[PDB]
Amino acid sequence: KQFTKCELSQNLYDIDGYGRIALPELICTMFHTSGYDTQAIVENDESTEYGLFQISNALWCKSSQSPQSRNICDITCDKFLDDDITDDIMCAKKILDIKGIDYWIAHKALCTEKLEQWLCEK
Ligand SMILES: [Ca+2]
Repeated sequence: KQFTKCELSQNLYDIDGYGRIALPELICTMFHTSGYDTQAIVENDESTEYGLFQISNALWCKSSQSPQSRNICDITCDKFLDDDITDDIMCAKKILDIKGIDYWIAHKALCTEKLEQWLCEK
């Protein structure tokens, strides 16, 4: 499932100021990250990143591809490919708590200027 900008900001409302992050900032980031597609799958070196949040199996979830993964979010990477982004969000919170938003390269890159384009309400 692909989200529209507003449908997502909607579902992620209670994330604003979460860890001193700005919603628009985070929306901007997801856009460049997966284009808001829940089924986004990206193979990197050996490893892969999954879902809207493109959370890596090198460290965050468990995949047969990287048995040695620390599986910090303690979940199978397959859970990041369904139409329920709840679990995804819990993993995302975990990343934010431990790593920070710089886990996502698009942040520093393009989402710290004109986050205007990233607001919705109507
Ligand atoms: Ca999910």
